[PDB]
Amino acid sequence: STGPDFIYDDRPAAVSSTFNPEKGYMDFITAYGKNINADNVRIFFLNHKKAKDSLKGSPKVEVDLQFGTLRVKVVNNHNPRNRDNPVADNAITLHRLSGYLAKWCFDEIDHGQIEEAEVKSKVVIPLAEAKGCKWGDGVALYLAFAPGAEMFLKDFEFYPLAIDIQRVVKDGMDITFMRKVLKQRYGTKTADDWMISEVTAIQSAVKVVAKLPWAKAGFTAAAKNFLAKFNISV
Amino acid sequence: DFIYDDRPAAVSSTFNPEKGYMDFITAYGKNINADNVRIFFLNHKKAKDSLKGSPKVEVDLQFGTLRVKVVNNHNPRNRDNPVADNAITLHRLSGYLAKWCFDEIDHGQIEEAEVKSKVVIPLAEAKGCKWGDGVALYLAFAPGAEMFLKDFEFYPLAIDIQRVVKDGMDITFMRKVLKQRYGTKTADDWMISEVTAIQSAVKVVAKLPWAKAGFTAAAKNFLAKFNISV
Amino acid sequence: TGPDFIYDDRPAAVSSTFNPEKGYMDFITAYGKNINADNVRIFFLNHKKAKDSLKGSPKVEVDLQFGTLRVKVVNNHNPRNRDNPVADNAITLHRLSGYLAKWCFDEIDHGQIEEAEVKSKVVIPLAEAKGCKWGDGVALYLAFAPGAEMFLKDFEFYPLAIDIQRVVKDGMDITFMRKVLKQRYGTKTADDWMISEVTAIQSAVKVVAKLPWAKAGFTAAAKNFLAKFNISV
Amino acid sequence: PDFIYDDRPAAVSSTFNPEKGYMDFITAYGKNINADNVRIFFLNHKKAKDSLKGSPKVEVDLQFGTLRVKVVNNHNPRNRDNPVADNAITLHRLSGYLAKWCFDEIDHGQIEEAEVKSKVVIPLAEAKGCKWGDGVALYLAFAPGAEMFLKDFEFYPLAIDIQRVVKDGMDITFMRKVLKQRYGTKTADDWMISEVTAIQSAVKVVAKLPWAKAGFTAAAKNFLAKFNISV
DNA sequence: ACCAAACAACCCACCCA
DNA sequence: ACCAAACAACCCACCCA
Repeated sequence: STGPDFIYDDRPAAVSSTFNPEKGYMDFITAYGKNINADNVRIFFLNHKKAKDSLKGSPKVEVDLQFGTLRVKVVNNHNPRNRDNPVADNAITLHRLSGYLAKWCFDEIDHGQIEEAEVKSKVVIPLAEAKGCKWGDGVALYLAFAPGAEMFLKDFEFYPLAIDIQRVVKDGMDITFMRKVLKQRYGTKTADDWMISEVTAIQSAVKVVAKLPWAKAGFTAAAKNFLAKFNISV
Repeated sequence: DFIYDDRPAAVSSTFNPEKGYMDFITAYGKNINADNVRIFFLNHKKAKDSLKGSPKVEVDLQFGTLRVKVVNNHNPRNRDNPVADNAITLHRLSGYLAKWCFDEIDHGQIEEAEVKSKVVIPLAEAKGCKWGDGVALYLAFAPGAEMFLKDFEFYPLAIDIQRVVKDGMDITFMRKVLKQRYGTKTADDWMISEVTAIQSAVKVVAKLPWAKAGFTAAAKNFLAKFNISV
Repeated sequence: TGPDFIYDDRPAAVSSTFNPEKGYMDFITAYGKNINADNVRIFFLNHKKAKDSLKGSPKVEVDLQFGTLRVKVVNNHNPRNRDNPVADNAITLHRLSGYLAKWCFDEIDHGQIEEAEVKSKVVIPLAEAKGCKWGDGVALYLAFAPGAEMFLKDFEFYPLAIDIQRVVKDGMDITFMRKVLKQRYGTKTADDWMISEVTAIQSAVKVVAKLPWAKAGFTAAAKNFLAKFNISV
Repeated sequence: PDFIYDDRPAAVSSTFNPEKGYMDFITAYGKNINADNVRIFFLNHKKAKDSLKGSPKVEVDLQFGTLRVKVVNNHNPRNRDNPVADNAITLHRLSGYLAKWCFDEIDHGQIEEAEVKSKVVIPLAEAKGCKWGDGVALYLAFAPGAEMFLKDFEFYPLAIDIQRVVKDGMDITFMRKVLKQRYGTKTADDWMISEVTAIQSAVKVVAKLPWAKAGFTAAAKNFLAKFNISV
């Protein structure tokens, strides 16, 4: 009795956003590196969306998820109530984990020929394949399609940014989705630095991404000529 | 503990719509009639939404007196399930029933009359197609009809093309029909060898009212008289 | 066994041959004792609300009350249940609205006092939203009522001209005109009056065109001020 | 009868005075108004609104932070027309009153201004890239209900509406409410004639805003411009 | 083939912030 | 900060008067 019909609470986040992707990655590797392998990573990239919806459904504050043998304690920010709690710089989210695992594939491939073969034969990024990108297209480019990859703009050669740009231009993506990539750093350069100083490299990347099949994959060449014969720009 | 996530795999498709149809007819044909089929086509979207709503993997649906167990691949929880070649989806059930109407009409005069008088396909009438326009063309509007490009004379293909040209449908939706076979010919074959028939289909579909549907020529002339196209 | 979902629509085997004049006569005969300017006012003020409420109901036939007017209405508003066969003797919200528009139309003709009563109590929001008032005329003002298209002749082609004006000016979708383009005009069919009655129709269109429309709800001063900032009301 | 409907009398033009309503509101709830509760309110306006369109109750008790306020619900299509007394509070009025509260609190001094500016966020303002540094009257003008205080907010709510019609093609009818509001003691027919200059000043001010869905930095818009992207 | 638009009163959506 | 987008395989929209 004497009880409010509705009741409301604050969402103070975030004060400073002092989050550093390189640090987050290094810490993450120190904490989970023993159980990270190509199998577990393949599983993650294949089950990201599902894990995401599972999180939007769940009420817990910290959820312990398992991919293969990879067990990770991750902060839930998908349902409205939980995310009201702001997310610390040492906390791991699905987005951050996706980025970290993308970078993991990137370094592991550099470890050598056998690791390269394993990662390339097992790791699949659906968002990359949907535009007809393969590993053969290049490591940085293929890995840039992974969510969170924008956290490592330099390693991926501006590719996440170029991809976002192309999704806006071609696929009519909402501009808001680019905001994440637009405060990110490029090596030591700040956004205000590389937005002015690196436009050339970014445009090169854009050209590279433009060479991709994109919407035109997968339609066989025969399919594309056929569609052309009926006045359809594929 | 506490949530688990795993590898699927990567397999190739052996599914044959003719075999699937023959099997389906063997399993459920006794309760397939024009009445139940009418009910199906008028309640497809509804059944679809309920499937998107349901958590179940295999659902028992009843249209009229026709009871069919159908695999649900409309729910995101359930969109990761594999579909056996003997499995029935809403899309497959729709295709099978379209072909069923096609053969039933061929059985004789009374069957033809019953099918044409009872079965209505909303996607066709929304574009002003009627049975009189043709059996193959009218049935081509049914979802799943692309599984039988030959019986329907490439009409489903032409219809998708026209949805692109006129209604600006995104080209991605055309992938299914562009991988379909024509009898036994693969797409890479009939894309070259059957261009004439395809063009015929396209012209026929082009003759449809389309966006002009629901208005007579008299109505359109009248509206034109008041600066309204169409 | 049992089935999770179960279906039989089944809607129309074949066509509807509904006659608005007979429907009107039957409706007036059945409910006329409680039809007055007050209840009609209440109806026209609660039409949209009644509709959403209908979208909320599971019942096939819903009993609505406007003031003292108690009416059984076929619910055809749920995406579930939109079977629907609407009997020709059945009353829907749209038909009820048309019937009450015509009722006002005849009641006003009953005499000076009745005219004063109707004009003093009944308000149609769709008409006032385009700045139409009773002074603009009984047929025109009443034509804005939904269902008024059922009585094209009494309302002098106004519902038609209004629909046309909604398409041209306010970009209403042309499909909403399908209904008005099938109605009769007295004994004339649509195919007849589309050719034979263009004079009356054009007159109606001109009349409707003279209305304020989107400029309604703003004072002249407001319109001046707004004009000063490159915004044409 | 399943549903039943009633007369909806006519009903007479507003005698509502926001200065008076505000004074009543501060007298009744002012002990429980602080920057925290106001922040929470502005962050939960839309949600409280939705909850209200969902609730059937006539009088709803809402709680934002420690601020518990009894609010008239005029949000359900069934009751959107229930009586609203001039001393009654709706969500819109509450938002306006709290914007005004922020304005006066900021005027109290250096520290209060810092507290308010550090805690209070108006989402509609940030959606057009306005920050507190842009100006107090301007930033607060984005608050719903701010049109109730045109003088305090320097015709900023009006200019914002104008910029929304001109740039974002807002429907012009939504401007009818602000066009009845007063300016100090001036009536609309008066200030629409006597105050057009200040209004243009305000309009130019609002026009200089990024308005990009931002925050995107001028450098950001320049960068994106190089890649054929408008805002 | 029955539903978008909605008097007077102020209200009805934009809302990552 | 996030609700959009997701290999291979398969239905994801449009929807009678």
